[PDB]
Amino acid sequence: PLTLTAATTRAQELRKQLNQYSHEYYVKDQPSVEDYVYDRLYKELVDIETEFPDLITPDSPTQRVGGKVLSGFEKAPHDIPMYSLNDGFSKEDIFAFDERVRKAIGKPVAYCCELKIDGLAISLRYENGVFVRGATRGDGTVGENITENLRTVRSVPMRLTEPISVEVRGECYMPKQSFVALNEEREENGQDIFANPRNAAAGSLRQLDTKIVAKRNLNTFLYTVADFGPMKAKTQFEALEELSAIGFRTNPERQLCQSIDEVWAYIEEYHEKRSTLPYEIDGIVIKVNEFALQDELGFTVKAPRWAIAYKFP
Ligand SMILES: NC(=O)c1ccc[n+]([C@@H]2O[C@H](COP(=O)(O)O)[C@@H](O)[C@H]2O)c1
Repeated sequence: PLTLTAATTRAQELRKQLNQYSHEYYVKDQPSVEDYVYDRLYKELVDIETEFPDLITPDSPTQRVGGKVLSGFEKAPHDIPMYSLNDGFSKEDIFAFDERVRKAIGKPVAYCCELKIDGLAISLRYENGVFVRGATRGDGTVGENITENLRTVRSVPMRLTEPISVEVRGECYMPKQSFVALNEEREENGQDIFANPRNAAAGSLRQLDTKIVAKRNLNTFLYTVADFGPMKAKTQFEALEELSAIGFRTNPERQLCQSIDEVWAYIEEYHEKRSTLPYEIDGIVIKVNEFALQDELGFTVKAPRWAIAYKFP
């Protein structure tokens, strides 16, 4: 029979192979192998872990189903604050924002444009490549420690390929179809439906039973880090590419605009494409691309002066 010695080694092989397939399937939204290939290897791993429960590790794909049930969430401080964003609602506000930026910097500036995802803001801390803390934004300086729930979100890596220590921030949301499916299930069980995917994601992440959260099919998009110390990026667009390179799911609709006019074109392009996406967006976020310039602009008490969120009506 398969010995513990042989299983210990085989278990790691399976975790690596299965995690790579999951990265392709959930993070790149582009699987390489047919589902049956993954399922077969997954079953082999489950059999090994069942025979030797000591070989179960936090980065094993079998742990995505959750199991822990908490009494409540511990406070999760953000020593590096999670700021909000100033809002814009008209072409005027956007060009005015550009005027203020040029006034302060003294030259034209490039802008990294991204879609504003309507979900729950999250901060993911990794130490030596290992996922150690998942937290909600809360009030900006203190959120809720929802690490166990986030372990079930399939697109969240449990172990990065490189043992880097960083804290990434983004949005955890519920895709349109998943939101539709969930409300139908609630109607079937006589429960109150969620008013929108935003509330569905928030309500899901507030669940104390991780097994329930694991079935809610939440997804993620990461767009920044709390401390750029371990990162090599010097611009926001570079940061998005680097986040992708280290293993996080990033939104593919971002664009680097060299002028405010290009920025407005972007806003118009995605405004008309708004309902064609598998997820809901409440606008567009415009950020001064160069970190050196973001630094020069600084932050107000509530948000950075180097970014503005154009909110859809
Ligand atoms: N083809 C692939 O690489 C791949 C990777 C992860 C999950 N899946 C599929 O996703 C579904 C859920 O599986 P997991 O809950 O283990 O993520 C299954 O139907 C599975 O086959 C496919």
